[PDB]
Amino acid sequence: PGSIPLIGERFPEMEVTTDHGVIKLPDHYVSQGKWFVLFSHPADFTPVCTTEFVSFARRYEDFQRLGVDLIGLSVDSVFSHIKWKEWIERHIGVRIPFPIIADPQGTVARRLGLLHAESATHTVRGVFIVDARGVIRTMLYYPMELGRLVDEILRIVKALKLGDSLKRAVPADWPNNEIIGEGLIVPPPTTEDQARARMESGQYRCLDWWFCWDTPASRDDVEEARRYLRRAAEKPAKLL
Amino acid sequence: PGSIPLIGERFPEMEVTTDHGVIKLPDHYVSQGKWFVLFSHPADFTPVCTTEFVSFARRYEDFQRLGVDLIGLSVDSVFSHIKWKEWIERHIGVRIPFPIIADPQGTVARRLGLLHAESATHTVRGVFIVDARGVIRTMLYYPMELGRLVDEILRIVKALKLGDSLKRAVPADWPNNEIIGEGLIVPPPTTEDQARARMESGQYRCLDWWFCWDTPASRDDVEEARRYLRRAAEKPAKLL
Amino acid sequence: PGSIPLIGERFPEMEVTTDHGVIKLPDHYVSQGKWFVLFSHPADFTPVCTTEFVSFARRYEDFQRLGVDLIGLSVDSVFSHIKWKEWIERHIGVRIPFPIIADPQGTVARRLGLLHAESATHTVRGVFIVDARGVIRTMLYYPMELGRLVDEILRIVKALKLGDSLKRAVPADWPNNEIIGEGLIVPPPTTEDQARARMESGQYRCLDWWFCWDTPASRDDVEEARRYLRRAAEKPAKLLYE
Amino acid sequence: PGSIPLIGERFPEMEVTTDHGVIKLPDHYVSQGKWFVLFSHPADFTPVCTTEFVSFARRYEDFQRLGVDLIGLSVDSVFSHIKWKEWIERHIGVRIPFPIIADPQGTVARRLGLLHAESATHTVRGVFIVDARGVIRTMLYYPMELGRLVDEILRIVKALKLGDSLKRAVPADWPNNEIIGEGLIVPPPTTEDQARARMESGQYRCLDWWFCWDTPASRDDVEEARRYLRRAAEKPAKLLY
Amino acid sequence: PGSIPLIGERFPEMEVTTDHGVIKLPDHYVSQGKWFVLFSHPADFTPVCTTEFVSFARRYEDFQRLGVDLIGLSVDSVFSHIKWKEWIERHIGVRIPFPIIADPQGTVARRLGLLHAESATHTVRGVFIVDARGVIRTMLYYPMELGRLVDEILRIVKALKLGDSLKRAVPADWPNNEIIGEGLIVPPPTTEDQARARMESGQYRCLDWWFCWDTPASRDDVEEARRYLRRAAEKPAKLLY
Amino acid sequence: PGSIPLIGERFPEMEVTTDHGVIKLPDHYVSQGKWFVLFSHPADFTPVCTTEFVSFARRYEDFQRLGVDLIGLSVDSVFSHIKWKEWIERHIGVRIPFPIIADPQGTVARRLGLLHAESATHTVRGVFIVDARGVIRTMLYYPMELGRLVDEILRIVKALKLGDSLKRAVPADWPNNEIIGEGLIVPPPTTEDQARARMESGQYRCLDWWFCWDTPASRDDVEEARRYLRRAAEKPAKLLY
Amino acid sequence: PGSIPLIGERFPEMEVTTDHGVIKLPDHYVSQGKWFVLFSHPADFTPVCTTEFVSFARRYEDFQRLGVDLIGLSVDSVFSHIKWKEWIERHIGVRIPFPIIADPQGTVARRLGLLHAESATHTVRGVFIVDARGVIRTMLYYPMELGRLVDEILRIVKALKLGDSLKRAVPADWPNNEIIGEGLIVPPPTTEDQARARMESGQYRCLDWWFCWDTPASRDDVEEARRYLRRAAEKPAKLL
Amino acid sequence: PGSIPLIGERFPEMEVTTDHGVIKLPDHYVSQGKWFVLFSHPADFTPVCTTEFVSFARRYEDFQRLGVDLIGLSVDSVFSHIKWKEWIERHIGVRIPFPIIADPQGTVARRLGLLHAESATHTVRGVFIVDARGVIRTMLYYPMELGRLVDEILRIVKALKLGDSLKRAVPADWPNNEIIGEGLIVPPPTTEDQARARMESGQYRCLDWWFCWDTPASRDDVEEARRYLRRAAEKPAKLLY
Repeated sequence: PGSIPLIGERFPEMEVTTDHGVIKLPDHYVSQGKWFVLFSHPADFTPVCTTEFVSFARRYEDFQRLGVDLIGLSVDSVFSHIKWKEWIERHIGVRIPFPIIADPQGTVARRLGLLHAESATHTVRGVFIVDARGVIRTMLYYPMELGRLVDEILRIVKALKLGDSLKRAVPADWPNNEIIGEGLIVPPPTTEDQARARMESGQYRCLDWWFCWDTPASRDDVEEARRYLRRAAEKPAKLL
Repeated sequence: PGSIPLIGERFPEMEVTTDHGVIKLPDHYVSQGKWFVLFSHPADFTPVCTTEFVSFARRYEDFQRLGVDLIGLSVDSVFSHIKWKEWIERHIGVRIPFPIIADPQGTVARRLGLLHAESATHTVRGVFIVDARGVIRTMLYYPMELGRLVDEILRIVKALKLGDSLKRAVPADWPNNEIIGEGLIVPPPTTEDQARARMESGQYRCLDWWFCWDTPASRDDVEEARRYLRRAAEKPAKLL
Repeated sequence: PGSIPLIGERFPEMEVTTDHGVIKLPDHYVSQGKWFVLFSHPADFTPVCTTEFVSFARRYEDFQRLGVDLIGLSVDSVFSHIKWKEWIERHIGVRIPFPIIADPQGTVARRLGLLHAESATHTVRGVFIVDARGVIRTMLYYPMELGRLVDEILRIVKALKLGDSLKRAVPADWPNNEIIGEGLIVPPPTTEDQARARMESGQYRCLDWWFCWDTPASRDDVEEARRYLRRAAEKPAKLLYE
Repeated sequence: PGSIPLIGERFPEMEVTTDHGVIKLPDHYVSQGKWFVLFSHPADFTPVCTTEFVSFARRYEDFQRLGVDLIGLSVDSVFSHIKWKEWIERHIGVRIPFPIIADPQGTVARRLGLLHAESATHTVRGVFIVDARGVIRTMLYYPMELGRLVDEILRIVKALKLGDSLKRAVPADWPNNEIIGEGLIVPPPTTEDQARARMESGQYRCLDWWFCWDTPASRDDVEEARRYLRRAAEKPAKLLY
Repeated sequence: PGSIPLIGERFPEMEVTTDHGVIKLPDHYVSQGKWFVLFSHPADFTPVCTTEFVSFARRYEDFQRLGVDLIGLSVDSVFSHIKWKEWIERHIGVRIPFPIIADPQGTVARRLGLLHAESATHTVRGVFIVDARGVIRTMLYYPMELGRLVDEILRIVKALKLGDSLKRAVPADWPNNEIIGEGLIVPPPTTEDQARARMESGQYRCLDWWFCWDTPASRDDVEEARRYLRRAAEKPAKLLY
Repeated sequence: PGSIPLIGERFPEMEVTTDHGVIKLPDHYVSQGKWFVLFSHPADFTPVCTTEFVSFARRYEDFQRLGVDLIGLSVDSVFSHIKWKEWIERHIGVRIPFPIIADPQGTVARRLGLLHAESATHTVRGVFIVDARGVIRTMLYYPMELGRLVDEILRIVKALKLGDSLKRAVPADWPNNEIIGEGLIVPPPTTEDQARARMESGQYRCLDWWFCWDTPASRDDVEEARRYLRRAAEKPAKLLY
Repeated sequence: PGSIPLIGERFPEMEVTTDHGVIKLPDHYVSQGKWFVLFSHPADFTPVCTTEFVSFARRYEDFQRLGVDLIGLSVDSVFSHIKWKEWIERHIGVRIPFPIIADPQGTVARRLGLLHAESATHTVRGVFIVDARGVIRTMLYYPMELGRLVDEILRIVKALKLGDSLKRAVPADWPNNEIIGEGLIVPPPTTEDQARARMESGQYRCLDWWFCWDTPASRDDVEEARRYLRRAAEKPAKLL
Repeated sequence: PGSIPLIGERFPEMEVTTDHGVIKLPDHYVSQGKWFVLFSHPADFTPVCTTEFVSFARRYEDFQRLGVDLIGLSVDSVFSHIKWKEWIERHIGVRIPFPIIADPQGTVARRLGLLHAESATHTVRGVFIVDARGVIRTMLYYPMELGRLVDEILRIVKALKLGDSLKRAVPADWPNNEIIGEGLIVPPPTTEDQARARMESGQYRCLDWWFCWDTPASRDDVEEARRYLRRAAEKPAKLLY
């Protein structure tokens, strides 16, 4: 077992050294009103971590359009980072645009409880999705040998933002839920009176007083969430 | 901050009370040479949680074909679980086949660190993926208002099994990685001599001595992984 | 092996989430000049716990006649509480009018020492009777498999209120004590002088200087109390399953 | 606030001094297959406590019939206990048949957590109902100024022994529950499978898969419980004063 | 072993409940400029203890004469105390005029180190003689089976007040010492010069510079002292049985 | 607040140095089947303490007759002890026959809690009465300025031995108790049955079931005890000054 | 081993009971500008300690002339001290003029660490030479069975005072040192420059730059120191 | 303040590095049945410390005559020890024949509590006299600025070996004591009986039972001891400067 930050907490305040200079987290993104996805990797010059980085760079604009910034993390030095980044640019022809935290002593890794049992000395495959108030909203821990599905991270941020602004909860598999489709859920009543008030008016499709929904998302928001999924599902028609 | 089991650790030994009776974890599944996906949810009779159980139920066969069992967990009592399962069968027309742990006191949730700060009481949307050896291979922590993408849980298990059998690492977005498509990665040389022996021959497509791959996964394995994604991406044509 | 509030202590200050919203205890009732009876139960959708609720509900008027409120407590979520109350209303025809604290973790149960060894998980069947100044006057611990006698809880509050207002102690089985029937007890003298003085003036019936009584309770008080007992002893003439 | 034994736990092992002699609890009763009701009272030669002792004594045969022994507990000495009992016999004409633990130092009282905050010194007015295997099945804490209802204690032991031998749970206000009357409840299914297997049946009325009951108690047992309750409700036609 | 107040120390401040009411010690006696003798007893309705109370009661005037009050202590309640006193007054024909501390939980007993190992529960036979400034001047601990010699307690109080007023030390067995009889001792010199200056003139007889005495007590002090002893030595000419 | 050995406890094991040699306590006396009375003093060459030593010496025969040995204790050295004893023998004409413990650092005094607050240094005036099995039966703590009544110590030892052998409790002021005179008390009954069984027979007068006595002490024993008291009561006819 | 005051430290502040009355140390002596020699003894009425008291008594005038006071300490009471002094005066014909501290509990003894491992009871034969500013200058610990050489204590104090006033160190066996006789030593240079600046005369006979001395003591001081020694050496022509 | 070994305790066991090689204390001298005097000094190449070494060296035959070895101790290295020794042999004409402990880190110094508060660093002028059993018999702590009187150290060892063999105590200023001259004291009696048996007949001059003495030393013993003091008193007739 190990110590870790928790969903709902503010990302710990910390200064970090990155590819692009020293930054303070979560301050640096918060103050620009931006969310940030922080993903860690066990080491530079490793194949899975390279495919993940390429996948993220290709999804950079999509993240940016959602108000989201990307920042990576590795136990390696900034010098390795830049060399690794340089290799990716040269051999894959893609420039990684986001910064990468250099954590030579798991100081940061440890502070975030990213040092699991799958291997002493090489950071787990952690993902923190932090919002504009510096709050941890989701954490993903994939294994060292299994690459992330970056399109899901986008779906998550997309649905979360829609949730936050439309004051709704998001069904399983949104926007293709089997029961309500792209519908969004109204938060359940937490008092008898609220349950009665809801059960009667006809405010919105309900299966029961604790299960009501409507379709408030715009056709463009749904369509965007939907293309992420279509992209994850399509066979690539190119390669390298 | 809070204590969690770690990836690579053996799932904590414990006897739990479920919908189907007492079970010892992970023994019960390990003894059958079965992997199990344990997911938790804040509370019975809540809409998102309900959409997820229906999603899991619909994909039960897919898990069974991979030799994967499902087990839920919640802070509610077994009497609520059953009344809840009964309501779902009666109103949605689908019976939930797997058990649900009843953890009225947080004993199980505290033990697994599933009690975050998104809300005292009521568990986080945790997901542990455990292999037939009783080893935790992946942990996902979605937020209370965001339903999981169940098809990604299938991909994870599918690709992991493939990686274990074929002794390969899996690229991001597999099986539709932009760089190598459905190919699987050969674990990187960790010594100079191994690196030389590798950049040295007609073995396997390589971008560098640390980035080599082949396509050892069968057509059916790949297609299976690909239909989960197509499912996730397809707009439902019925709506229960 | 346990630890819990004590009689005479003030009910621990706390904010609880219920069926009806968040509530501060004991403030919510003290501020209204009301006593309250808090009772816990291991779980929603259980037989015995359902019969107790219906019983308390049938007796609701009797408690509010006494200026007493009712509040339940279970380890379940407010969502279960609500479906369970909906199931009772719908299949038994009685609406539970009082709030039920949802204690999903055991925070409230643990804080009240309501977590016994009859079962890890699930609160024991605890009952706390609390007066209008927020002081615990009586606590009852019935077992998981044995429903409570709601009429006795009414007799206790009624008798405690009488004892308080008339400054008297209440004999066993009142108002049908075998020695003094409905008589109420004068607090025993605590000094020799007081004892000498009490005897000396047939002011009121005495068996000895430490045992004196009179009958200051109104006929209404007395028989309202005998009525709770009458009701408990009566075989029902209807039966709701029916 | 304080530490106390809990329902479900075995009664603390201990040797106590009573006005009948030294007794080991819960052993002395366990070994006879007897349940025991231990009740504490703050002090000898006090009004309320005397009316309770007389009430228990008059009902002594009813407890004995159920195989339940009685044992009191007070902070006073055995000498006081004996003089007190002597007074009760002489002035009220009733002999207290059960022993009384003498606890000059709330050792026992503290051990049972019976030292509340209603008063430093002078034990709480607590009652523990322990079964024949030495397990605490019920605990009642009545205030110092309020005598207990001994017939409710009889009801508890009767219903509990019934629930035990018939493997049933007892409804509120049994045997006069408003919903199922003298009916006893079948313990709810704890697995999806038991719930489904639970259908109407003959004898086994059900309001739901978790609410099933039958009427297995003999007419004598129902009558016996019912009379404790009638007795508690009836005004005595003869006051011992 | 156990902790106890010490000779020379102020009697522990504390509020106690007695069968005459709540009292603060030693304040309640200090503020009256009265000495008090506090004696403890293991239990009410015990024989040795009853003979001591009567002996103390019969000698009450002698204590008043000295400006000394009496106060007993027992683990029992105020109710048992009053009943016990009633029994003594009714069966022995003597009323106990002084209060008795009721210490249901050895709260008081423990605070005074009165809980020895002669028996868990039931306080030891301790006696505290306390002067009008609240200072512990003497402590006595008799066994549970041995009645005190109340006349020696009177002798101690008398001699102590005498020693105090006259600035003198009291010889063994005073006022019947075999060396100097009713003589009272002059505190010995603590320095060489005081010792050299000390010479037996006029009123001082000296066996050495450290052993000097005179006879400053009044004949009334000496005879009252002697009377307590005569009384103790005299075989009663009646017997209250 | 200080730390004492308690009545009922075995006298602490310890090796001490006395002016007769090194001795182990209580072993030395217990091994001879003897009782001992250990009395402490604040210092050699002090008046009160000298009168006490002389009083004890004159009563040495009486202690021996009871199978009791004496042992004193002071904070001074063996050299002072011996010089002091020599001074007593030469100036008063009496040789002190019992040993005195030399406790130059208070080691023994602290071990026995004899270091009170009546003065740092210089031991209190304590007395321990220990029986032949090494158990402390009585403890007396007299002030620096008040000499003890040695005859009362003899009375306590006599009475206790009678009590032990005849299995009886001793009344206040025995053998001149005002209620039963030289009678010895039968230990009270501790159970109801035992109390009913009690009987006022011919050799067991009773005032109540808890208060019975008889007169099993031989005339000699009673006589021996009455003369300790008479001796304390009598004005010496020849003062040693 | 044991706690203990140390040379150079201030004599511990404390009030003591003596057979002349209560005294505060070192204050009582410091305030009169006097030095004091405090000697402890194991017991009153012991032969060796008595020969010592007589010895000190005879040399009382000598200590007075040096501005030094004497004070004894023993574990016994003031009453023993006085009987003991009375016995010496009467049997030996000499009155002990100084006070003796009465230490019934080893309060003082323990405080001065005078309770060695030769008799847990009864104080060691300790001597503290204290100067006028309350500072311990010497500590002698003789055995229980060996009487002290009181003239040596006179030498030490005489030497020490000379050394203080003339700012010099005292050679072994002064004033009869075999190398420099009555010469007193000039404090050694502690730096290279001081050592050079120090030469031949330029102020004082030298055997090396770290060993220089002169003869600054008057003939009376030297003769006084030497008479202490002759007295120590002569066989008494009387015997008391 | 600080911790030191104490008279009567065994000299701490320890291996030390010296001028002459590694040696274990006190075994190295004990195993030869030799006593040893260990003196420490703050620093090599210092004036006072040099006059002392020379003085010890000059008296070396006198120490050997008595079976006593010498060993020094300083904070400096063995290299400085030998260089210093070499300088003394070359400039003063005298070779130091005994070893010197080299204690570069106050290890030995701290172990012997020789690290006093006149100077952090640089050990005090301490002297330990140890008998052939490795027991500490005397400790002397002279100030940094004052050299020792080596002849007094010889007197101590002479007198101490004398006392030990003849079982006598040595009076002040022996062998020139003002009261008994060269007489040696008989250890005082520690019990009344030994004291009574002690008497001054023929040999035994006694001033009291606690002060007896004889003259058991040989004329040689007495005169050698007197010689040490005589040398200390004689103005040298040569001076090595």
